[PDB]
Amino acid sequence: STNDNIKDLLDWYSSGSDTFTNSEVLDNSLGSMRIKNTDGSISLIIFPSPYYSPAFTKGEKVDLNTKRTKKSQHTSEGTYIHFQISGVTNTEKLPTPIELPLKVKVHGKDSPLKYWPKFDKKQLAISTLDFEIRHQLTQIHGLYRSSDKTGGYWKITMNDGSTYQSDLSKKFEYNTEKPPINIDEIKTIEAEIN
Amino acid sequence: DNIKDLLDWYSSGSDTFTNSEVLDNSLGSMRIKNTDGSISLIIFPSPYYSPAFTKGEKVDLNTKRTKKSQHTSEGTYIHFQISGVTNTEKLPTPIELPLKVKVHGKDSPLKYWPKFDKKQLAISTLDFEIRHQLTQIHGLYRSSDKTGGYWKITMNDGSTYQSDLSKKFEYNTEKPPINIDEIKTIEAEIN
Amino acid sequence: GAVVSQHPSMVIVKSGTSVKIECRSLDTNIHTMFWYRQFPKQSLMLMATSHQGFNAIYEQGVVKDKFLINHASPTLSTLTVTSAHPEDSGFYVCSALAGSGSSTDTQYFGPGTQLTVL
Amino acid sequence: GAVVSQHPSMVIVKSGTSVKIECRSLDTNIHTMFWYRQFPKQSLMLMATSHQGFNAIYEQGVVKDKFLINHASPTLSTLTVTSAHPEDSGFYVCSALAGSGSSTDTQYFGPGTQLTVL
Repeated sequence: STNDNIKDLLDWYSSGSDTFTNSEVLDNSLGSMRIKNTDGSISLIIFPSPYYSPAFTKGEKVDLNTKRTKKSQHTSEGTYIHFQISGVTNTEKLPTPIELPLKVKVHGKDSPLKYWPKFDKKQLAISTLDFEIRHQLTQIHGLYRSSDKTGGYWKITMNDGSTYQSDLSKKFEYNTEKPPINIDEIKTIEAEIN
Repeated sequence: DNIKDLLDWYSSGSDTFTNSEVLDNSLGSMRIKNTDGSISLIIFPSPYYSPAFTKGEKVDLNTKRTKKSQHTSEGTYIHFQISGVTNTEKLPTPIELPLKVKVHGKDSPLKYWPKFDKKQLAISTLDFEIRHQLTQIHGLYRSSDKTGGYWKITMNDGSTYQSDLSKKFEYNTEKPPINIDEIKTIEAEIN
Repeated sequence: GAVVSQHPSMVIVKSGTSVKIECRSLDTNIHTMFWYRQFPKQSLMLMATSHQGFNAIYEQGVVKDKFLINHASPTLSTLTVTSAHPEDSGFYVCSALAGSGSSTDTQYFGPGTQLTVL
Repeated sequence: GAVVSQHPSMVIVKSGTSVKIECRSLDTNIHTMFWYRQFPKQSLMLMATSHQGFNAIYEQGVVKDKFLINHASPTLSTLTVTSAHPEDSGFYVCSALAGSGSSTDTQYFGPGTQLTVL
């Protein structure tokens, strides 16, 4: 084949991401939020899911752990504008950063993690969990880097047994994304590459 | 006397923010949101200088604090400032304002006299910048033979402003910001 | 024709700290700044390519969280290695290219920076 | 009860650049951080004293724009030497005091940070 899902999945997930804390809501109106960041940067953020639809009103403070949907641009006024998709949460913090319990398998064998980050927010968006999990997978464990590893899944299970799963052979379904979760309530995260 | 109060004021640092947003502007008060994204509450006691900037406009700050900046729950760091609000018009490159210093009737070479990249500066800011040069390099307020004097600007058009070194800048007397590229000379004499 | 500097030239820091390394260019275009790392006894390898307006794209073994790249303007890419551990000590080098090329384009290197983590 | 850190422990920069140096203290109150500059072959000298919600108050020969002091968070004070020149090479040391007292009141020092400018 040519027209490959992959190299597209790899460039999205191997890429960095934007993290802002204590951003302020300038607006929330037509399925999108307008947001002021604390580095003199602005963000227009879309939310295509009927199940995840931020209710934050102008003036409220938000946290951003988000990905860019296209190139950011400068303006004048003279400020950087970003175009992002989801990953807007409340600013509620954990007293201590925690490591989220991720276990990876590659070739049916436990794959030791590396640079798996700690989190200090109570809430993360499921899309955020997703690009963090997949970044760990793309950068340390070879996901999308050899035909060997192009599928598999991740599965998060809460304390109360409800689950979130995403297939790594596909892009994250932003259009049907569920609301953020209390990450301190995550029981395990399992990823398997096949 | 009050010469120690003059020293701590002028020998101290200052706030400089670029491209802050105005949220409130009235008589002699402005509430400005900086890019950090601290809050600055800035007073303008002079009827001859009340920035006309309206809510949402961008402004530059080169201000001194009237007291302790405040607290933090969200890390938000409210400042209590005075004067020094201008537009964001920049110059093509930084220029050195021509400043010559004399004590006492003898030249006193400059050191760390900085350049400015802005079109306009408040007269209060030129004051505290000139005097800081003076307190830090030239002995202003630090020695008993060096407690007073003057500084004096001269614009390209012959205008002069002069400030008495032995008195604090009279903020309630302050006129609007000037184009610093229109400044011909600055002269300062501790004598 | 694009002198790219790095700042600082060398830095010695303590474990667990974070360390900012700069990549500057005067003129005037530049769509892409590249970050490279060289460990002792090893090749000068690519760790990220940064297209301006986008987040940097990372090579195998390099994670965004441990090596944060900020490329706001075409003057300045900054790499910040966070939670510095002794095994991060190495030589860090940026490079810059402009239009058009790809691919057989011309790549201009910074003078590099020495990071030591104690 | 009051440890004070500094970061980096040594940095080497090129002429004309600007160098950001850090003073940290975990616990807790701390109403003043002081910044000190020792030249090679010379004495340790106070450059500035930074009271907790004010701009720093500079000693003679020190200019605010050459040695910019930012007491951003309550535990972090940064000093940045701008337009670096070889003659700014030296050991830079901060130190904290615990309120209130005066005068007859203990100063806790950072480990210090070496700047070398080429």
